[PDB]
Amino acid sequence: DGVGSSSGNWHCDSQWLGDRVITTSTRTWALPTYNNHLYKQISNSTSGGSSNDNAYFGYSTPWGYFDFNRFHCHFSPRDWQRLINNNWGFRPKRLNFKLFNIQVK
Amino acid sequence: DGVGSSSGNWHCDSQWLGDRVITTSTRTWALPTYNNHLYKQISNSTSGGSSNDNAYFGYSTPWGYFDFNRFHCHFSPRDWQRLINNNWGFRPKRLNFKLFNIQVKEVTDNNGVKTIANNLTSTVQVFTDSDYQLPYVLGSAHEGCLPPFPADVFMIPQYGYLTLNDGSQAVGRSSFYCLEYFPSQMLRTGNNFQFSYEFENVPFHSSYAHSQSLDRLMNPLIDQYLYYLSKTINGNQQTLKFSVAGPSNMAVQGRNYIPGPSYRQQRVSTTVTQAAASEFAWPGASSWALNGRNSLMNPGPAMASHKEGEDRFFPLSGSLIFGKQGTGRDNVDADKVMITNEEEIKTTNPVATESYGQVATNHQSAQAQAQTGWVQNQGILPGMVWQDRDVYLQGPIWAKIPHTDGNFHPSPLMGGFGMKHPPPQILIKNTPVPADPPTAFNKDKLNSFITQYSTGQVSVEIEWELQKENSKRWNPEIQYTSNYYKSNNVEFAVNTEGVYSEPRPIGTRYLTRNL
Amino acid sequence: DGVGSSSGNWHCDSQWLGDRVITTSTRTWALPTYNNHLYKQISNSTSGGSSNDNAYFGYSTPWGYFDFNRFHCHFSPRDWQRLINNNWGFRPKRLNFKLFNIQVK
Amino acid sequence: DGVGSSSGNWHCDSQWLGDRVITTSTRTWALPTYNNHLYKQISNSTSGGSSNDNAYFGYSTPWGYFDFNRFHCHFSPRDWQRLINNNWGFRPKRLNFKLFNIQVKEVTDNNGVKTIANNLTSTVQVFTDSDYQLPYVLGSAHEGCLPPFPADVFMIPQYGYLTLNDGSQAVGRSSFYCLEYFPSQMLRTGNNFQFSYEFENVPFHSSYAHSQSLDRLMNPLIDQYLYYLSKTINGNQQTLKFSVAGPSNMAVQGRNYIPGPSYRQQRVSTTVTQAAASEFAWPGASSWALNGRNSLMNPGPAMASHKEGEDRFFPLSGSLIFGKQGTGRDNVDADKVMITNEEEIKTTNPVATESYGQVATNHQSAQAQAQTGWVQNQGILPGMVWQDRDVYLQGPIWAKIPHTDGNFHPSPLMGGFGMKHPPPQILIKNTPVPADPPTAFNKDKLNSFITQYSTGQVSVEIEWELQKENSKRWNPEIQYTSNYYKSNNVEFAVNTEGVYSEPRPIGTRYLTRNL
Repeated sequence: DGVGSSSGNWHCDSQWLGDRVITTSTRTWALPTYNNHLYKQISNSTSGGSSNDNAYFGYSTPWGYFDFNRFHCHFSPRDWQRLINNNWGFRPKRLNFKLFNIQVK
Repeated sequence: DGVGSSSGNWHCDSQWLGDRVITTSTRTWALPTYNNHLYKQISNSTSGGSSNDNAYFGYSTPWGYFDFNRFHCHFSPRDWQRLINNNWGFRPKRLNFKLFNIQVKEVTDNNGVKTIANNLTSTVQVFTDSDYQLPYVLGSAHEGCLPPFPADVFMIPQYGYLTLNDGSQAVGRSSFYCLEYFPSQMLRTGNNFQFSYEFENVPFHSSYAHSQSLDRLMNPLIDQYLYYLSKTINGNQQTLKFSVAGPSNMAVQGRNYIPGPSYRQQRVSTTVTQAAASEFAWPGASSWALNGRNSLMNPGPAMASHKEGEDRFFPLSGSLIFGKQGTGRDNVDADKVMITNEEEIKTTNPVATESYGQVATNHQSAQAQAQTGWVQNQGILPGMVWQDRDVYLQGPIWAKIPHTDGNFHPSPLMGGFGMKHPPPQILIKNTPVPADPPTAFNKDKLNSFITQYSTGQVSVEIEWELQKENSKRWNPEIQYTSNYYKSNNVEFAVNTEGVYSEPRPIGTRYLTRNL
Repeated sequence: DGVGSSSGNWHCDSQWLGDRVITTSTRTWALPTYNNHLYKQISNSTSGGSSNDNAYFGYSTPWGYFDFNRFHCHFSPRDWQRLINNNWGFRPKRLNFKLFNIQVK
Repeated sequence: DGVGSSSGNWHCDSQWLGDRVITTSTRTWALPTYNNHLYKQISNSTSGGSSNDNAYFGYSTPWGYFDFNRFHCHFSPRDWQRLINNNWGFRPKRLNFKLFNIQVKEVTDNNGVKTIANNLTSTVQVFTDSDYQLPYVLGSAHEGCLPPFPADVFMIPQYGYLTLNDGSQAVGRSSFYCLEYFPSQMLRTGNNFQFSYEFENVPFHSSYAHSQSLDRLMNPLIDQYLYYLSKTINGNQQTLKFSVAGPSNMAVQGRNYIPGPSYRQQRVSTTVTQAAASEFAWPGASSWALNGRNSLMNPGPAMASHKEGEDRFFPLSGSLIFGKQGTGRDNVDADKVMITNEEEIKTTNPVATESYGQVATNHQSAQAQAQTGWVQNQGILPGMVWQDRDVYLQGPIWAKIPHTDGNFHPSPLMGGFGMKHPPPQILIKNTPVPADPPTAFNKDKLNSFITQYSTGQVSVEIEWELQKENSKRWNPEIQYTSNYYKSNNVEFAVNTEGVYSEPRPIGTRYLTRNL
């Protein structure tokens, strides 16, 4: 939209329906410049590794990534307690993801 | 909207309709960063407290909150004078609240010099506790409300709350609340926030003083058809004598209703050149105990401050005490504070510094003389009538009724309107803006942030319902009025240094009506 | 109905809906003859009482009565645990009562 | 209905349609009072158990239950012979169950003599665990099923269950179930009970024996286009030689599929006049451990009982052992039991008393000779094929698949059809009838009851789907047949004392099909 208008609101809550629970979590993030905008070949030689079992070859990218693959990223301790004390099972169904209020310094 | 467009106008006025008055007030606020964006556990150990009665456990939040729970936040002195001189009662009806003209600033310090600049992309978060899921701190007479003078710029108070405590420690039942676990609107400089609230039905506040006393409701010209025991001994043979209760002996007449409850307070005199037996401020105070902790009975049940002609006396903790402009925080003299009094309710309520009455304590006989005992505290009895504590221009407006199984007459003891669902808490916080992070990933939470604060305007509009007076009284009533006599400054105005002051507390009970 | 036909079934279960829980309990009872079909005046004199504070006067009837004024008559321990761990409050709404399979010996 | 009207008829017949056979069986049952109407906590301490491996904790209920989880409860020997000689497979489809002609009796003892009379007003309670909320005990080969002979009257077994145990003690996770906490129908002498059940989709049972072996699926006339290492040394220089795998060397030919898993069992011989090193029944048995308790691997994975011509050998616990009619409970001779064998699956499954194979255990070199090790237990590998354990006329029909996150090929190891939702447990109990209570109220539960038992008829109808054989085999098949040679008694008939006996276990695998 514009410089002076927020592009999203803070949504962080849990909604408990009959057979469904909807968890929403919002966090503030910071993203630096990685590898000074470069791709770099990496290996156990570059990191000083010696053992065969820990040898590797790969690349480090200037990109970051968002990870929310831990349960506490979505469930508060009270919500987790409710889930574990009141249900025989659970599974994820669908996902909604948002990035907003971008600020570059 | 945009950076260069205002998101709201300055609305500050009072509109007087027939049975309604609408008050609108706008103020400029400043919001700093609290606790450096952190939640902190607090207790009497962290503050150095030692006494059991003052022990606590709680949390301090990085959020601020808006408070307008004082009458002078909405009524000018002239509007208050009109309300109290022309109405028998009033009550809030509905609320409109607005936040606009958000301005977020960044502060940079190089060496002993700070530079302030706009941060147009930063946001401020605001939400209302409409479901009352957070501890309610607006029910206490805390500072930080909107200033009575519209030109004053005020600082938003920091939000904190207390939970169950055992000394300086917590228990398993103690609750921790994260305010980021609530949906909140994020506002840049172009955005605004607003919501509407409807007050639940409350009784009209008694802005009148009774023109009759509870013990003088009879016809002063006609005898009763009831008899009272007038004599027991003939001059130790028992000779019962009965007489008609009439105008000559009003004290013994039968009555249908009795004065309200009491909880006696120690009597303190403001007269200079007086001696005291010892330090009795805490030792001589009336108090109630909860889970082994003693809390001062303050202000306690609504009782008459003093008997007729005894204005020099006030209950030790039974009256609201306001501080004059510029008064210090600790150990100020009596002339630096304003002691309110409730003498208007002496017609129905017992005197705070006197016993409720006398009750028989034995069975009289030829061998034992009749004995009576003083009633220092008297609970509710059928047939009791009483008046609640008066409200003041600088006093509180409402309070949240605690969510309990039972309560009786939940009018706030400090004065005002008790509501199960009062105006919701409005919480505001500056969104943290991290400084430059390291170029290598670190899993720890960021602790380096850009120094920021925010400012803007806040508007609150409240519609009040009025109860007009229909008195048939012939002689003129008592009215609140300014004194014409010359003075260096105008009351309820600014000084030569621009300091606004409220020289006296103003009640609401000047008009009269029958009992 | 008849001698050889049951007049009711054994219903004992708890049904948990969203905002409501329905408890059903069935018990087997035995009813003897009380006071040999007579009404009898009773008092602390008949029972040998002496203290003023415990003096009384009344009547004993040949009738029995059904009482289910205790929570465990309707809630199993597990149902009680669910109720107390998952709800801020509860109250009774309506009642259904049945007597059946009468057998006189 | 009424006292003098039957609530059902005797239905016992088998109907053979084209692809379906419907079996109906009716039996007369007797139900006593169990535990004197009480629930009782039971454990190895109450029964005097000492070993850790046999420790348990559970409850015994006053309820009985109906069990028809054996094939002879539905199939007569002639019907079983038809099924096994004319079909390549079968599976249950749907179920019909009926209880009728309820008769409740009261027993009174005066002095050494008991009198039995009808109690027309008493009730019997029946319900089905359709939601599978109770522990499932029908998945174990327990006694108490409907008798194979329709004329036999049987006693309803008492229902009991086990929960988590630590020695003879329970833990917090242990569960206690009250069967009166379930809705149940109450039946007088005029009432009847019935319900229908649909079997979930299950694979057809393999009622055939393979006419080919897994290692002999190639063309015996044509060479493969693949080579194998035929020689390593030239007569210690390494000289690799390769040869075509053909009919002359079938053992080294490449194959696409391999025999199924194995869990080796100790080999025991039934031949008389044999010596044993020591008592190896428990010490030499294969077993699996769970939470520190050792349980016998019985019958374990489906494996061939013995190699060709070695019928005298049987796995220590890898085969179902049935008892002959009149056989005792403890320490009976071999001639008093019937040892089943699974020789038909030797074409795809490994021998129970032999290693699965040999695997290399080192790297051969000029200094180290190639080494191999025996594989006593082999898990599932890709390309494996196997046959499940055969079912028998007197063997179990189905079992409940345990409610777990994962399972592999949940065919019951004792034979039959594995189902997540098997036929529900049918529980029955006599309603307690209190004796004369005291004329003065006593709050204790009544412990004096009229001695009662109940009897009636039970009918179960099961529809079975058939898989017909479409073989092109020219020579006649092997068929189950009775022996014409004269004998004192007819097999599968009654003796001179009216005792019905099953002289041998009957499998299902007589017809053949290619692999």
